[PDB]
This record gives sequence, structure tokens and C-alpha cells, in this order.
Amino acid sequence: LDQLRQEAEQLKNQIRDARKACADATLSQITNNIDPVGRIQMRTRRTLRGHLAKIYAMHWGTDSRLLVSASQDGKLIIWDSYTTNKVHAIPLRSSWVMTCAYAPSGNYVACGGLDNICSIYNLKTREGNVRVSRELAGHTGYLSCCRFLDDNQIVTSSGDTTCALWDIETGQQTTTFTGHTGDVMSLSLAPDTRLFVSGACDASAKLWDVREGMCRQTFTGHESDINAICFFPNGNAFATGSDDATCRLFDLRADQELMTYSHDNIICGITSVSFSKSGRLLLAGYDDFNCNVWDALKADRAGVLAGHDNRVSCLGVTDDGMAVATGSWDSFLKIWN
Amino acid sequence: TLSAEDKAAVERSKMIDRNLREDGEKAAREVKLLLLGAGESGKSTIVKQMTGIVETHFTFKDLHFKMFDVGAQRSERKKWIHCFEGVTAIIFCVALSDYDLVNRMHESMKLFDSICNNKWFTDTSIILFLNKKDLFEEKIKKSPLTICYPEYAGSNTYEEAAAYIQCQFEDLNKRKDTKEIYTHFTCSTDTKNVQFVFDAVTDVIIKNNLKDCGLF
Amino acid sequence: SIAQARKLVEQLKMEANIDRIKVSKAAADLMAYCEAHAKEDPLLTPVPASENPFRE
Amino acid sequence: DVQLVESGGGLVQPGGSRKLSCSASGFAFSSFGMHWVRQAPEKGLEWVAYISSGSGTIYYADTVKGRFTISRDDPKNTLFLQMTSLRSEDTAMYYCVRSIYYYGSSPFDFWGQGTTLTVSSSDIVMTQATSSVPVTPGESVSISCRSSKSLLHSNGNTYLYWFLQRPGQSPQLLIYRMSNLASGVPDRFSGSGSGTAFTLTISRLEAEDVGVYYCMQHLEYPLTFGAGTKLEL
Amino acid sequence: NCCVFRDDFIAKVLPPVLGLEFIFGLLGNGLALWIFCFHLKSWKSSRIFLFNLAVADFLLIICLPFVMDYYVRRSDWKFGDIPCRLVLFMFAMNRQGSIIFLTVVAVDRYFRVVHPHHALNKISNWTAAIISCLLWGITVGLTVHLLKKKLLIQNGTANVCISFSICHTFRWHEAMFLLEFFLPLGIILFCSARIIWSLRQRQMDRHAKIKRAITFIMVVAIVFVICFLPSVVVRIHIFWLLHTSGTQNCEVYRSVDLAFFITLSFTYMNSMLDPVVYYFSSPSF
Ligand SMILES: CCCNc1ccc(C(=O)O)cc1[N+](=O)[O-]
Repeated sequence: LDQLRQEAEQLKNQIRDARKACADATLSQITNNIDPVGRIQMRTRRTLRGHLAKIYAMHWGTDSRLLVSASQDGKLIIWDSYTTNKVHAIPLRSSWVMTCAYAPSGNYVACGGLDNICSIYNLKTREGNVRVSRELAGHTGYLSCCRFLDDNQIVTSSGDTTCALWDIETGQQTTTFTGHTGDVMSLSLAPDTRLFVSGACDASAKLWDVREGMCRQTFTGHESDINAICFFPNGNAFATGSDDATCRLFDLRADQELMTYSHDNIICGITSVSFSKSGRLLLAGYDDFNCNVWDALKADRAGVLAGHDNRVSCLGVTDDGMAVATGSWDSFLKIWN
Repeated sequence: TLSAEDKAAVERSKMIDRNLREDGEKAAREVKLLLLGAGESGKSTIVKQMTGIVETHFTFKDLHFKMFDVGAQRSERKKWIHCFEGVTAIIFCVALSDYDLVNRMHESMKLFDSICNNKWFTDTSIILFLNKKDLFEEKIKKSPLTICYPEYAGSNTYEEAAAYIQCQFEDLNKRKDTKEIYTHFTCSTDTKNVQFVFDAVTDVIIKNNLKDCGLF
Repeated sequence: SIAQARKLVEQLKMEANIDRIKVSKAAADLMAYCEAHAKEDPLLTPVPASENPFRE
Repeated sequence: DVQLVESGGGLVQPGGSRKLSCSASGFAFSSFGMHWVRQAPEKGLEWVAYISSGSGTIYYADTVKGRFTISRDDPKNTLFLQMTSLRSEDTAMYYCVRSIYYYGSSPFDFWGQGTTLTVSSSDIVMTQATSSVPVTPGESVSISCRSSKSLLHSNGNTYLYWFLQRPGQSPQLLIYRMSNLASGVPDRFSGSGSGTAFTLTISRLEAEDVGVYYCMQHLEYPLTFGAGTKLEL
Repeated sequence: NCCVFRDDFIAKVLPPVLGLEFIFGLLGNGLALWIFCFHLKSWKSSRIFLFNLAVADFLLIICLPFVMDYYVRRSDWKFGDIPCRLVLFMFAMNRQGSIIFLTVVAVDRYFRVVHPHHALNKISNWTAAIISCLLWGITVGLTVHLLKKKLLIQNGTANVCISFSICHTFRWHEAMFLLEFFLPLGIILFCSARIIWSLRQRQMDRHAKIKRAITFIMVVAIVFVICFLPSVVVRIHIFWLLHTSGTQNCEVYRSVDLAFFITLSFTYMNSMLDPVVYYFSSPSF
């Protein structure tokens, strides 16, 4: 129609003006007098071996001790990080797994990938083994991320440019979030578990409301596909990593771009983004086999986590902020402190 | 210094390690092929002769092959193609009868150029299956090949086609020093395609075995 | 088509009618949150090896 | 359902030999360590033997080492106890217990029904002092236990278990590692305490709670049970 | 009881050869060991066997300077029984281990080419380590007998500490010396011939990499033959002389014994050239 030519575009213009009406100062100017974090040195405290293929996913437990990892060898291993013991080893029906989640209660785990099916596995069974509790189907594209709301609800993002909130007991899609024009690569859940941000391949990250299921907000600025996303611990901001070798801290309340983390020596994309407990340090896994820790308030590279022999595919920080786990394509999980 | 429960947990972890090692040893002995095509280009026929990923397992000469079909993935290929980085070979199916349809041969050529020159398949060999021999013969006796390639200059006989079809497909491989393209002409009823795939996989495994020794 | 354009303009109308605070105020809020929880971040301030679970 | 049905009991002449079998159904027998635990007629429980998962670790009590032997047939899901040179002290009801060991696991979840074997004519000590406590239903009861050696390991876990044996029934797990409540146990039970001094508190003592309470240690391996405190009325 | 022949021609022509060996075949082995230990992270069964061969040679070359100092001073070894014994044991054991690991690499290469789907081509690193330790076990079990004979000759003022005497007998010593050039040589030749025939009968000899591999196998075989032929040839020659003439009157074994010593000098050339024919020749390395 004629209106789509300008009306929507006109609205876009207004939005920019609104953002231009609030960018009186920048984050660097505000946090210019803050003392720098300084050099950050983390050593590889633990190395987890047992995966025989590229590790594509990892998720810490809420007890900050157990962690689940997924590899292309068809294995979902639940690790005791303190003693490097293998608590569980689940063989997956499909070895093309690209994501995994660990339930906050610790009773269930989730996996999914190129099979377009989110498999929920029950860990606390009277039989003493791990069995497929549920197999949620309905996504028409590869399932790239999944996060547990509780023992009964789970949000997933797939390559069909849609997200879905599933009720596990019924196995149906309680809600469907649409609006992305590209593959959704990652999603993050807010601490209050009422909103969630999903970054897609259209170089945009959308804030959705879980309750009613509508796109509350849209954030742009990236020049390539967004591969990772993570909320600030406060819950009023988030960080996105993309393929243009740039991380970006966006603001929910200001609905703008707060800060950009990039270096000229970095030309490789970001595969994973995570925050520390206080939010001062932003950890990002890169394709150059490294993992950079930035001063989230100063856009200064505080440190480099360089041990891995292949692309750092997944990254996580414990809820108590005591350790950072990195999983790379060299089939090794490394805990840093 | 461990307690009884901790020692038993360590024993369970060691048993899990043993099972994982056995499973990995079993998986490493299996051949993984990635089946690609331009849609309805003979992939179904090739699968017959031997939602998401479709895995087909078949045993030939005491060798287990797993073909992964990605036809159901309508999303962006570059976001998940790196999963198939360790496949022994890529079976690319091209229908010879699609040269005068809509252009479609040009689409197959573009797909082959994208797959062969991908940054992940820098050393993964490609087995090229040119399907529909008989229908191609019928359509080339009547319709000249100049419809697909305006620059063609040759007779319109079935003796054509490897030269100026397979040659054009192989010229898209501008990394010839690192990989080889195995081209085979096949039809509906051949029963020799499995043997050709086995021979190509033997060559690939010999090359990889040598690279492992450093000989290469 | 027309339905897609209507959906897009409705989404833009709903998005553009939200309340936005000044960037300086939210930046100060983030700075205050980082400062308040600075002492509770083991990765930021190094933890003694006595109470380090991954000593290792 | 999960069950351990066992047989092999009866009357045995002294100096003979008998084979006790325990068929397990309803759970992954291969992933569970298995314990043989005997209870003499009227003097409480006593741990006897243990086979690990995969049969990689075998343990026996001091009074049955060498004399007894324990094995498992995983394909047939069976646990065997070959017990020879039997004496008058071996008459007891034997129980087949499952226990899986990993982080956060609950050992000693399920106990078998027990088979009576009647013969025709270091070592942490667990003490419970009081053996009989008569309390009307509806009140709160505290049951005490003590150990010769502190059960608080360097890991932070305190390996003590609280079991209940109801009249004419097999022992049931209530508390594992002194703080955790076993699955299916009502919340009115609560275990607490520190090394060398442990307690189990029942807030609203209802019916079907009368029985004998045992405190067991798991820090050293010759596992030892308490004398047993019995609840009346 | 025989022709120890501590002659002077060897003392004037051999030290230059041994010094050239110690100058050359040390830096290559050191670089290979350094690359294996730290530079290279991916370890495989073939890489493990190559590392064991490097360890064997390296031990031989680091024991070489004791045989150098022996030869420098008119063959007048000054150290005691135990030092001369241990040097003679290390020389025999490291030669045997190098030959054994050469044969093992050849067999690995034959299984990898002729039977690519054989499961032995995909053995774990632990299995390769166990095989290496076992082969070291056979080598030491064969070569510790030397140690047992804690003794040497007092004809040259107790300075003639040598194992390869020429006086009747055929004991376990020199029995391994004759065996190691017949069974390992036969296995290497069979493996190389089968590799070449199978790799050319299936038209794999098209690109430059396969031709390089073929000529590398061929030059490995030629190096083994040229290193271990002349010593066995002179030893069988002196055995024939013993069968015809014998040890008696001990004056006719001048040139043959000098030839034996110079061929035992050529024997180290295998350890010297191992880095350039095996490790440095590998494109990955
Ligand atoms: C001090 C020994 C001189 N002779 C040699 C040198 C090397 C070897 C060797 O095994 O390579 C053997 C002997 N030897 O004892 O007759």
C-alpha cells in the first residue's frame, strides 16, 4: 500500500528523534571519572575432558557447581565442576545439537538443534537413569537456543524467525513471538522472568513480554548477524555479540545504544556474551580462539582468556560469580577464576 | 583423601568415561556423508538406491555410511553448515535434465560453487552425481544444450555432457590442490552408485590416513 | 502484503508510544548498580584462595 | 515400579553354604551399587556386603570377610550373595538395598523385603542411648545419635543417614547426609546437628510413624548402624 | 680369545666420522623433540611411534660422545667396567629400538594404505603408548644381556671394551645383529612394495602429494638398506672366513675388522638422518 511507503518509515523517523531526544550524554562521559578495573588475570582452574566433538552449548546450574554441555558427538554431559566428575552422560537421539539449558530447579535439562525439536530430559527419576521427559515439536527451523522459565515452561528460539513459549506438560506452544525477519540465534531471560531479549540474523534484538507475547521493543545498530545476547544483572540493560567483531550494550529504559565494545585488532565475530555478577565485566567469546573481558562501563579490554585451541562457542558465568566456563570447538570445557 | 561416596562418584565418572570412549571409537569407524542438491534433483532417487536433518544409514562391504540430508532446512545455510565440518564427503546431486528448465542448472552451479569453495569444506571431497541420464539424452536429442549455456559450441549428442557439463562443474572448484571432485553419471536403475561412493570414500580415507601419518 | 504492512505499522505505533528516560540517568543507574555490587563480584575483585572453590 | 524381590532363606545346618538371590525390577540395576544388610531377630541392623556399579569395587564386613562373597549379574538384573561356613551368629533377615553415588544423589533409597536365614543351633561407633520413647500422636519428638568419630568430611558433607523401620516392614530412607530429606518423605521430618551430635525432629507426629529409627554412618566404610530407638503409643 | 685388533688406522680415520655424526645428528633430533613436546599438540598413534623413534635415536646420539672420547685417545678407554658396559648396552638397545620403531612405522603405513578401514588404524593414544612400552620391553630384554657380561679385554691395558668380537661362537649377541637386518628388513620391504603396488594400481598416484609419499617410502627403504647392509655383509664375510680358516693364528683379520668398524660407524648414519627422512620431511611437521 501507499502508506507503507512513508507512514511506517515516518514512524521510524519519529523513533530516532525520540532516541535523539534522550541522548544528552554518553556512558563514557558519565563513567569517565570511575577508576579503571585494571588488568584481569584468570587461570584455568579446571579442564573438563570427555567430549569427542565440537562443544556447541553449555549452561551453569543455579547451585554454581553442576553444568550441562552439548557436543556434536550426540552427547549431553552433566559435569560436577568442583571435582570434574561426570555426573551424567545423556545420549541424544539427534547428534546435531546446537543448544542446551539446565533447569533452575535442577530436575530437568533441555537440548535441541537441527532436528527442530526441543528435548526435555528428566534427571530425578526413580529408575535411576535419565529419560526423555518431553519432545516439544512445532518449530520449522533449527532450534538455536532454549531457556527454562520453571519446571513447566520453556522459551525456545529457532531458525524460522520465531520464538516460542512452551508449556512442557501439555507439550504445546503456549505463546508464539513473531516479528524477526532473520534467524533468531540466541535469547536471554530477564532476572524477574517477565521479559526476554532475542537477537536475530537481521542485525536486531527484540525485547518481548512473556505474559501477553508481543514485541515490547526493538534495538538496532549491529551491522551483521547477532549470535549472542545476555541481560545485565540489573535487568534494565543487555549486551549483544555479533559477527561484525563488535559487542554492544543496549539499554531497555533509554531504548538506545549505551556503549560499543570493539578493537581494531579484532575482526572475528562473537559467539557468546556473558556478564559478571556485578555487571562490571563483560565476557565475550570470539572466533579468534580467545575470550575477551571488557570493562562494561569503560569499553576497555580488561583481560584476555586465551587457552582454547578452537573457536570459543559457548560461555557462561555462575550465579554466584565465582567462575567462568568456556566451551570451544576443541571439545574442552575450561573453568576460569 | 576422598570419602566413600566421593570415591564411588569417581568410579561412576570413570565408567561414564569408558562408555563415552567406546561410543566415540564406534562413531569414528563410521563414514559420514553430507547429501546436498538443488531440490528434486535426484536426491530421493539416490537415497532410495542406498522436518530437520534426515539421517539414512546403510552398510556396504562391512562399512557403515550415514547420509545427512538437509533439504528440510529452509533457514540460512551459513548459520549451521559449520556443523558438517568433519564429514568425509559431500554427495552433491545435480539433475542433467534441469538444464533447459526454469536456469535451474545455473542454480545448481551456483549452489555447487558456494558449497565447494566454502571456508569449512576446504579439504572435504565432493562426489558429484549427475542424475537423469536417459531423460537428459531424450532432451538433448531434441533441445540443444545452447539453451543453458549460450557459449557452447559442439554437437547435440549424448556423447556430449561430461565435457562442458562435468568440466564446468569441476572448474567451479578453484582449490584443486586441496580436494578432488569425483563425478559419476547415474540413472534410475544402475546399482553401481554405492560402489562409486565406496571407492570415493576409500580414496578419501586413504588420504586422511596418510595426512595423519604426515606422509602426505 | 497489506496485512504485513498493517502489522508493521501497528507494531511501530505501539513501540513509538513508550516512555524513554534520559541516557545520563540510566547510565548513572548502571554505574550505581556496578558500584554497589563491586564487593560481591569474585571475578572483579580477586578472591582469597582459602574460600575459592576452584583452588585446585 | 521399583522393587527388589529376593529369596534364598530357610533353615541351614551350621558349617553349610547357601546362595541368596535378589531380582531387581523397575530401575537401572546396572547403574546402582548394591548392599547386603542383615538384621538379627531383635538387635537392629548390621551392614554385610557391597558390590559397586560395574563390579569394580567389592567390600565386606569384618565378621564376614573371606567367609562371604557378593556378585551381580547385570544382564539378568540379579544380585547374588554366596555365604559359606555359616555359624549360629549368621541367623538374620537379609535385605537387598540399592544405592547410586553421584553429586546430589540419595544412597540407600530402596530396601528389599528381606529373607530369613536361620542357622539351626576404624569401625565408627554409632550410639543412640535411649531405645524406647513413648509419645502420644500430635507432639514433636527429637531422636538423638552420636558417633565416635566426627562425620563432617572436608567436602562439607556430613555422611549420616536416618532410616525408619515400621513394624513388620523393611527399613525406609528418611534423611541422607544429615540435612536432605528423601523423596516421598513428609516434610515433618527434619535432620540436623553437627559432627558427633546429630538429631532427627518430628514436628507433628501422626500415625504410621511408630517404628525403630536407625542412624547410619557413611564416612568410613565398615558402615555401622545405631542400636535403634523405638517409638511407642 | 681373539683378534681384538686395536689397530691405528681406525684411530686416525674414524674420529672424524664420529665427530661429523655428533656435529650433525644432534640439532635435528633436539629440534624434533622440542617440537613434539611443546610445539605439536595433536598426538596420534603414528606421531607417538615417531616420537619413540626420536627418543631412541636421541638416546643413541647422546651416548655417542662416550664412544667418541674412547676413539680419540688411541682407543684407550679410561673409565671402569660399569661405564663401558652401560655405553655398549645403550648403543645396542637404542639401535634395536630404532630398527623396531622403523618397522612399526612401516607396518602402520602399510595398514593405513592397503587396509584403510582396518580398526588398527584408529587406535587410541593409550594403545600406542602401551605398544611403545611393550616394544621397549622386547628391546631391553634382548639387549640387557650385554650388561650381564660386566667385563672387557685387558690386552690393551684394560681399555678394549668391545662387544662384537670375531672368535667362533654364535651367541645371543650378534644373533640379534643378524636378525635385525633380515626380519625387519623383510617386513619393511614387503610393506613398501605392497604400499606402492596398492597406491598405484588404484590410480592414486596422480597428484604431487602421493608421488612425494611414494618416493619418501622408497628413500626410507634405501636409507635403511644402505645403513644396515655393509655391517651385516662384513660380518657374514668374517663368519665365512671363520668357517673356512678360523680364529687361529690371529693375523688375517686386519682389513675385515677395519671394515667392520667403519660399517659400525655408517650404522649411526640412520640415527643421524632420521630427523630429515621422517620428521622434517613431513609437511605437517
Ligand atoms: C667403546 C666401544 C667401541 N666399540 C663399539 C662401538 C659402538 C657399538 C655399537 O653397538 O654401535 C659397539 C661397539 N662394540 O662394543 O664393539
